[PDB]
Amino acid sequence: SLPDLKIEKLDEGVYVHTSFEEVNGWGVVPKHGLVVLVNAEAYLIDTPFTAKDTEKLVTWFVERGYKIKGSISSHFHSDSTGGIEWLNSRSIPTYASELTNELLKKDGKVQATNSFSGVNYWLVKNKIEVFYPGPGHTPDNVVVWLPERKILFGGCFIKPYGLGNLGDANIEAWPKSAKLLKSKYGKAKLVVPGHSEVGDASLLKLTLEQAVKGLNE
Ligand SMILES: [Zn+2]
Ligand SMILES: [Zn+2]
Repeated sequence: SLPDLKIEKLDEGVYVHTSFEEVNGWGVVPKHGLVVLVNAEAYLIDTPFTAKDTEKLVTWFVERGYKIKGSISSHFHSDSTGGIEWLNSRSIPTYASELTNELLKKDGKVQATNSFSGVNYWLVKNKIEVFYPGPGHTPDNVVVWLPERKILFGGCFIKPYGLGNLGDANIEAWPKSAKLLKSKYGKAKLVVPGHSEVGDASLLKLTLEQAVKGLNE
């Protein structure tokens, strides 16, 4: 019996959703995503692990007068993509990078309906920016920038306390990717990691340090 899905307002037009998975390796793991409001429309930044929690998340927003316009998954792991099957089945548009969709296809997983490539991709012009810093936590990890609030969703790329599971990681590339990310979004007010507490721009520096330290060893 996992903890309940949580939805908490972070800032004007921005909510953090927290869902939980059981893992023999630590135990129960929280995963943070966002919901971003754009004029009575809602965008999912990462899905919960499960169809059920994705449905609970959509319904919470639909019952408050928001149309779910889309989801974007920051990387191929189930903690960002677990909801894509359900969203596709409800004809809610799903987004992931060409790299993410290729990794989903390789692993026998259902793909996002819409894909993008390049360093920069606007999901919503001037409101929701996707940035590819390069390989790190996974080959495909992207971040999501909300320029109006200076909020960065770093997702599972942001690892200020330790790099965690290296199974899909590029330890050689991560320091370069993290250097690029810190340069691009050094002015971030809020950085939202995948698996630890919301913080300021310092999580970018801490991530860089862990990536450097991880490569050295
Ligand atoms: Zn991951
Ligand atoms: Zn993760």
